[PDB]
Amino acid sequence: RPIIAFMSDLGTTDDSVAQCKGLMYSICPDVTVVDVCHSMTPWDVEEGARYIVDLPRFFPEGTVFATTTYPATGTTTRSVAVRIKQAAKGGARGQWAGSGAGFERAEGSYIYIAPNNGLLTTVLEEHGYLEAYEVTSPKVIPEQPEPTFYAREMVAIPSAHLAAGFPLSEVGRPLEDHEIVRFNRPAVEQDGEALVGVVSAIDHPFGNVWTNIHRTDLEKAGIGYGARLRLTLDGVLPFEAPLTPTFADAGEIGNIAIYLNSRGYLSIARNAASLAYPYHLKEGMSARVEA
Amino acid sequence: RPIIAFMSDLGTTDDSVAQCKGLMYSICPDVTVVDVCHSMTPWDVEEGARYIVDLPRFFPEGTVFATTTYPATGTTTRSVAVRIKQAAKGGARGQWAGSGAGFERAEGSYIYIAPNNGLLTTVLEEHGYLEAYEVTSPKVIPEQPEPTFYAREMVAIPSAHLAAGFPLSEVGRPLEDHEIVRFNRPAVEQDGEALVGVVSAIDHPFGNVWTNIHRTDLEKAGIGYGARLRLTLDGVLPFEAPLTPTFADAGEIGNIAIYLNSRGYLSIARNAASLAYPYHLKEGMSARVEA
Amino acid sequence: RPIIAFMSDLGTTDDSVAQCKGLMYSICPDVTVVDVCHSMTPWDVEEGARYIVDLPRFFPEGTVFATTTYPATGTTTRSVAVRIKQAAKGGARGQWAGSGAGFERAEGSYIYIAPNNGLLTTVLEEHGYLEAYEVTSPKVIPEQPEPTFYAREMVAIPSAHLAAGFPLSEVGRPLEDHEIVRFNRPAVEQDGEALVGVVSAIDHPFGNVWTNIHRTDLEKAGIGYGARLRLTLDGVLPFEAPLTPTFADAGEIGNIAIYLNSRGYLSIARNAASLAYPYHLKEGMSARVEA
Amino acid sequence: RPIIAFMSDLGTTDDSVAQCKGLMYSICPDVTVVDVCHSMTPWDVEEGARYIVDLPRFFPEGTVFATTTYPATGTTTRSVAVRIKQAAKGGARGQWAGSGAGFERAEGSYIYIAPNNGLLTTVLEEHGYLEAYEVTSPKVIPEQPEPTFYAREMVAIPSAHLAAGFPLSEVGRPLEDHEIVRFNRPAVEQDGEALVGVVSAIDHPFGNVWTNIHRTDLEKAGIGYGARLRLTLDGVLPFEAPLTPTFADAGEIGNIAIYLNSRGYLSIARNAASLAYPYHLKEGMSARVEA
Amino acid sequence: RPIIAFMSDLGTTDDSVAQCKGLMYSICPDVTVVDVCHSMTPWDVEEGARYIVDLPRFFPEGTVFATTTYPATGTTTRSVAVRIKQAAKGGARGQWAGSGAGFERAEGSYIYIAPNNGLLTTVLEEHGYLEAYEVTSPKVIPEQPEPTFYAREMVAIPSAHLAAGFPLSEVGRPLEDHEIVRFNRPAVEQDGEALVGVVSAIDHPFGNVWTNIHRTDLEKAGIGYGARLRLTLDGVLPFEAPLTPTFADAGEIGNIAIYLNSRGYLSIARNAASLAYPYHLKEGMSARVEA
Amino acid sequence: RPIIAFMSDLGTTDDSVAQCKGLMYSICPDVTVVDVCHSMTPWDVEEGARYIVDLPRFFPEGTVFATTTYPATGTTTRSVAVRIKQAAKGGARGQWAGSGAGFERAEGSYIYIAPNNGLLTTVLEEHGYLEAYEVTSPKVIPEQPEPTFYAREMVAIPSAHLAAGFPLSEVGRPLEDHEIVRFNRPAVEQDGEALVGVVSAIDHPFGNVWTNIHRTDLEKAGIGYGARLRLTLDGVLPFEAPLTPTFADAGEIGNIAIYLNSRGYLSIARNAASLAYPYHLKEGMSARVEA
Ligand SMILES: Nc1ncnc2c1ncn2[C@@H]1O[C@H](CF)[C@@H](O)[C@H]1O
Ligand SMILES: Nc1ncnc2c1ncn2[C@@H]1O[C@H](CF)[C@@H](O)[C@H]1O
Ligand SMILES: Nc1ncnc2c1ncn2[C@@H]1O[C@H](CF)[C@@H](O)[C@H]1O
Ligand SMILES: Nc1ncnc2c1ncn2[C@@H]1O[C@H](CF)[C@@H](O)[C@H]1O
Ligand SMILES: Nc1ncnc2c1ncn2[C@@H]1O[C@H](CF)[C@@H](O)[C@H]1O
Ligand SMILES: Nc1ncnc2c1ncn2[C@@H]1O[C@H](CF)[C@@H](O)[C@H]1O
Ligand code: MET
Ligand code: MET
Ligand code: MET
Ligand code: MET
Ligand code: MET
Ligand code: MET
Repeated sequence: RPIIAFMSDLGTTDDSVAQCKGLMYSICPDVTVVDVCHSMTPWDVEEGARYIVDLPRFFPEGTVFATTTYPATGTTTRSVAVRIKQAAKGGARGQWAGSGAGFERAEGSYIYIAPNNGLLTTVLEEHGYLEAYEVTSPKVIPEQPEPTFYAREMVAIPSAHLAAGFPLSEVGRPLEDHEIVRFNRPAVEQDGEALVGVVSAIDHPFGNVWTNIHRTDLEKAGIGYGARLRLTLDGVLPFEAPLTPTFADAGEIGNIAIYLNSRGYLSIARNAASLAYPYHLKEGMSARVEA
Repeated sequence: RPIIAFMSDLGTTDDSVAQCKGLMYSICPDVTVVDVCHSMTPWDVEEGARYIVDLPRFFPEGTVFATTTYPATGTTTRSVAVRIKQAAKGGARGQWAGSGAGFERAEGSYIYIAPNNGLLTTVLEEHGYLEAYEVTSPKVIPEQPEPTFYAREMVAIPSAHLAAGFPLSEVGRPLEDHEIVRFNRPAVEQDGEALVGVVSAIDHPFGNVWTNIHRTDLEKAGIGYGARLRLTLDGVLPFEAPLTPTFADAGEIGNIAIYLNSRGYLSIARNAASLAYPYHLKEGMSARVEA
Repeated sequence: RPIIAFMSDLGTTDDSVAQCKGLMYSICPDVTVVDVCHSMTPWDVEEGARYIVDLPRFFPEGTVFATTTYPATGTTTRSVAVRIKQAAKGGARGQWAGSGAGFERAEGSYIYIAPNNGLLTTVLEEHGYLEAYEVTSPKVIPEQPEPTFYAREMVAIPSAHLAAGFPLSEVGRPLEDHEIVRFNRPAVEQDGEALVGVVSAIDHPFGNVWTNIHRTDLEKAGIGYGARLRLTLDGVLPFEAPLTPTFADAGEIGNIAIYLNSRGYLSIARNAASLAYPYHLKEGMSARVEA
Repeated sequence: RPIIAFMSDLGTTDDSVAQCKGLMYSICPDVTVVDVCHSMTPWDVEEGARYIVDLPRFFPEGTVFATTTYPATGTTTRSVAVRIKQAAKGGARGQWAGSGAGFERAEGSYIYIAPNNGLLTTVLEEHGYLEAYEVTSPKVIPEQPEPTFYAREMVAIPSAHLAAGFPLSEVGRPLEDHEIVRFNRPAVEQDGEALVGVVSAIDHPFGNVWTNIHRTDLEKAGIGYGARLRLTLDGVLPFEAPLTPTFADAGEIGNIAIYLNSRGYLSIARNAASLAYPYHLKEGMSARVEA
Repeated sequence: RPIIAFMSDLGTTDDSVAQCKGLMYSICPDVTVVDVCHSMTPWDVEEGARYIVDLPRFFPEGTVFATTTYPATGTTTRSVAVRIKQAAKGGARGQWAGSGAGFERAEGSYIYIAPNNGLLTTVLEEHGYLEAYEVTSPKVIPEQPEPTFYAREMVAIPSAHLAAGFPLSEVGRPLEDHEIVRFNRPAVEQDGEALVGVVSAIDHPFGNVWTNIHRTDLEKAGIGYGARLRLTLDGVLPFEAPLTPTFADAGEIGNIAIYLNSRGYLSIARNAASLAYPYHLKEGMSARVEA
Repeated sequence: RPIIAFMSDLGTTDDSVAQCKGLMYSICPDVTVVDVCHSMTPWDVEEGARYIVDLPRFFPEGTVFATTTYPATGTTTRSVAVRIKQAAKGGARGQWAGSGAGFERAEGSYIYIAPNNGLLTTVLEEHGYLEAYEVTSPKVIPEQPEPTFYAREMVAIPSAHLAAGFPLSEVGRPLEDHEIVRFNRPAVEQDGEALVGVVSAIDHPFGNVWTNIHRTDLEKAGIGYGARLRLTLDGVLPFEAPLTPTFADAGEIGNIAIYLNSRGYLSIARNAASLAYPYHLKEGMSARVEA
């Protein structure tokens, strides 16, 4: 029962994703295409990375992640197809996903195929990989790929072959690690006792604010649940609350919750109210937290 | 061929829905996950209710409706899983859905799993239920649920177990009726001969205006198709049109149509033009109807 | 493994599409419903046409395209169901879609079912058709169709019967060609040496500008890749670039690329930057091009 | 104590009006410059006309109205300077302005100087004129006028000479009536008993809606204060109220007032609430009124 | 050399203010009309109050303040004309305005004429009054006032008579104190050691945030310059800065300054950046201060 | 008859300017205060400079320009008061302003008083100065100036003393040239034959685009009226038109006019249509021009 989980910047306002899906069903008749999302900021490889990094543990083993923003479409660039190593635990706590104790996933159980443009940076960081290949075989990509639609040609199409059981090592030549493009992930710096990062994302549609300050950055600073925090956003907007597991811990609706999100990072929200929207808080604003 | 029809407030801009779906396929490999919608106003249980109440008759019997906005995520709250009684006719007329005379649906043929937060108020109102259980079993929910992600932990996960044939009564303790949280559904009042309600929704993306004045409410006044109505929105807009079956009955494009929507409610629109958008009409504005 | 590819104006903000899908799975238990998109401008038949015309070559043979904007919902109008002739090559170059040399699609391999309101004009233009029928049989549509929901009653539902193998010729009487409503496709005019058309679409979410000036119109002017072009939008913006295969050919990020999009049309973008959005360029603006 | 009352489209965001004023004080040291307004929609001669037509009765005799939108600036066009005849009563009732019984103004007591572009159409209609001259004398305009600033050169400057006592007949040659450009003022038509006009203006900053239906159009239709009116706006938005002298007559705050504005025209408003803004009502929308 | 300082809600987008001014010059030929502002929120008497309360010390003795938002226009209501008592010091410090030690203003040296709608509440509070009269005499108001234009009829006109030396006591009957309408000025409450008020205004066009926590309120807590304050806006923004005299005291551009504004009120801003606009801070949001 | 022409960033939404005016009339009873404008972008000294540099030739000799954006308000900074040298011709052509051959202005005839923050940079550049003084004397500024209102304390107030005939040299110590803060005026660069500058301003309310490319820069390139120009905005919009004196020279309404504005600068507009607004063109965008 092959799955392709499909994350793109293609949007859902035209038939672009459907073209890809048509081809996925063409190539892998029995496939299930799962949309991850298609609304990532176009060409923002770091943002795209966020939508795909945590996926493996939730998916059945053998799932192929077709993940693409492809601003280098139509160039001599070729996608990378990698088998990841650890499906990797996640969340505020770091666990296997699912009922009971969760579902453990065997190593080497997921393939990502993406533009070799750094999209997979954090996937590779968090999961490691067992093998990586340049996607060049005309068995898995068009001989004449549409210049402006490498998302389809060099990701959707070959992901469907991979889902169909096309041997990964046959999509093209092995890539050495240095040949896998990566983006530099900005460090959470320590400025005194304070951890200084950025708003990594606004958690739509809630307006929760996610920072790139991980629980590990917090552990590394001696802050666990219950710790009274000052979280300053945008070097202007100050917030103060204990670190709590969840939103309702803030008490009243609208109260500030500082918490660890489901991806494991320091975040801030109002309890059942949007924090980000009324204040127009945005991804990329500084996030400083201090006890 | 089990189906989970999934309605959440999770949006489609990140991988949150995909995480739930990954887990649904993990748990119930042969499941078809049908998106209901994921764009509901977060935490607005009355709005969420509107997207799920009409669903059963459309779906094959045995469908599980995983329906969730979960502001109380991470609290001691637990979801409720209910087997509804009547699949219930619907529409302007009140009929089975489908070709011919429609597909009659057996009773007790659908399960809803939702936060016990009132989301299912109108589902229970319109369909009744045969049994309801608190969702507590570690067989169907994580032993260590992600605090901020009960949509996944307490709805998506257990829904897939239910879709996989996990016995409903084994999800947890039977809930007594009074233990099923309900929201108060504001009544359509009679102010003289006029029926007084609200705009229940703007019917996106058309900008049609839906009221909570149901066909049955109109029948209480003997208002049927052909009746020349004054529909006053926001207190000051005495729209006038006969009640007609459809938009084109208004005649010229842009003409006011007063009609019964597909959910059976008194609605107002322009014929092949947006009524609500140009004039910024909104849910919650008063609506009054009379002949 | 039947597929219904479903393109509507229903949006994805409520359960409307899900109701259609529920019925599609009810009627055709084995079906895979692939969303094309549901965000088309309501009632804009010409725009809806763009999202469906290029679909066939992407999909497995036997796919049914349920394509609908239905402003005449509730009227005596009835859908048209057509078996197209040529799946037809497409793209900047004009080729079969897929890996290798692409997937050749047999003739007569796809059915569209749509309102008979011109939605299928370009489908018919580009693919031809072998047979067209009015969709009237209560075997494939409701006896009492919901007045305001013909998208479901007269498209979704019968599309699922067609997917389920209901004989096309049994949906109703054959339509003669003149009975299939067409919209007039505005011609690309020659104004001297310049080809004059319109911005056909803003390519969301990138803000690329698509014109209705086809590759064929360009190679009729001796315009091929490498030609230095002046492309004037909205009658005042005389962008200049060579015609290149792709965005990155513009060089620096933000530079103007004039290219043939994946649908084969003269288009203009910035390289990995939005062209349309900063300047609020829009569909329907004039588009002039000269070598 | 000479007054120039100055109405332009120059805005108040830069020093444009100040340049004009500087010159007015240069030429007429003892002048008082009164700003009428400078925010009229640029080049909208009909809208500009509204801001100047009612002015004379409020001003001391001898006031010069410098009134300008000048889209033909820098052309061979020359301003017209006219001495009006009747200062003319105004208002909902038609009276002299001021305390007691008002201040009667002698005939021939005001000069307008404006581009000869129709700006003065309604001034001439409502007031008549005694003499009109083309403004060409280098005694009153620059020998080398700034091409893009005829508002200054051909209106502000010569208005200051006129205020200073420069003989009007000496600014240039007499204009025959046909040489005074006029705009066609759209008629309030009778469609049955209903009077059909347009929203002439949104009365900022209140959001009151003014129509071009005059009390005389209403008198001519048998509607005076107390008459129950239906006023339909934009051929969509319907309103109903008696014709009342004022806003507070509507009763509750927010209630619909249909009234005659201070310029004498049928208008509609909410009582101490904005009508136009929440509904995005605009100038140019149809205004149909019926009893 | 009489001055009328004119504050209305009339806006500057049409000729309404000019009509009033024309009449002011008609009645008092030698008057200087000073615009205070005309952009106040219509009908918001508390906001209007803020624009007029601080005016007297700035103006030459004998200045008439014509101050008006007149929602009760056209009713039996009549304006009030008051001679204030103390011109009153002001500012962060509480001082006479002007160079050197400032211009001391005699008592009883200013008249306000306003609707008797509470607009003068804070004027009377902060300045006291010596006499107050209802404005009823046809010597100073129209015998037939334009119903919808009492700003002109009952304020502008009589103000000019007052400016011309019309005896104040002759405008009409003396009003007893209780006959002068007042609005309730919400108190700055003490919630522990914190002072709890509201954002009284956004200081346009800078986006500074003004509170109704006056210097005198801070003095009640012994809060002076240098005190490290927590200023919480909207309930969740614990701004922290010392109370400083000015913006630049915050140091770097964009740093938070907590200060006493020129009206003497606790305020918060960024240094040479907008505080309110980026975060959409608004009048009426809660404000709390403590050391 | 002294004049103070007052340009500030104070806006016109509150009584701030009126307070300044009150004091100006207090200090200089005979003065006429002419508003230049009060809407300049706060703290933008370069933009403020544009509104004041061209003023002198328009005003009667002896005019005082009180020009202020004062982000250093409340600091030890003190205003500069300068007597300029040349009133200087201006416009597209470079001429005295006024009727006939214009009004020649004697040298040393105008005083500017401003924060010493570079606001006067272009004033000094274009007019030169004869004398400059630091404004420190308590005869012309408050002994205890309001910390946050130096616009009033250090500009308005002393400007009125200067208007009143207070000797300029007595306001404080002479400033040496190096003590008068200047901003760096970005140069118009030559990039080949093309002149490269910036959009200096959007000319509101018309949406004309002004560049910092001066007539002098054009006639140094042999560019005069009639020259066919390519003017590229924002690095992507290569508008083409001949250089013409005025907007109407573009022909049809909406056509592109490239012209020299009234300040003498290369500008681009549409003929009686907004260029800047539809395309959201902005100050600071690159502006390139070539013959
Ligand atoms: N203007 C664009 N520049 C660079 N890449 C673009 C642009 N528009 C779309 N794309 C990319 O094309 C990929 C299809 F293969 C899409 O997913 C975009 O990332
Ligand atoms: N800020 C929030 N406050 C309360 N609940 C929230 C917030 N943000 C998201 N949620 C809920 O978390 C659920 C996942 F379990 C989402 O569906 C939200 O309803
Ligand atoms: N206001 C409307 N006028 C005409 N058609 C409409 C309107 N709103 C929705 N529709 C059509 O109803 C169809 C379902 F049958 C939707 O797909 C809309 O096209
Ligand atoms: N783009 C423009 N086209 C035509 N007229 C314009 C344009 N911009 C400004 N103006 C007119 O110039 C007059 C100055 F004399 C202004 O008052 C505008 O009406
Ligand atoms: N819609 C309105 N309701 C009540 N008062 C209003 C309305 N529009 C304007 N006004 C008042 O009329 C006054 C002139 F006398 C204006 O200053 C408004 O306050
Ligand atoms: N937030 C502010 N930072 C620095 N200066 C400011 C701020 N708000 C207002 N100002 C200046 O105060 C001056 C009056 F003296 C105003 O003109 C602003 O320039
Ligand atoms: C915190 S609510 C759960 C969904 C959310 N978008 C997340 O990924 O964590
Ligand atoms: C308005 S046509 C059908 C779709 C609509 N949202 C409905 O539920 O009735
Ligand atoms: C612009 S890159 C590919 C997606 C685009 N919407 C297309 O149809 O070609
Ligand atoms: C109706 S309130 C008075 C001012 C308004 N703008 C008018 O001209 O009538
Ligand atoms: C903010 S600087 C001075 C102007 C301000 N609006 C005030 O009244 O204090
Ligand atoms: C654009 S026409 C005249 C007004 C313009 N703001 C200028 O300074 O030239």
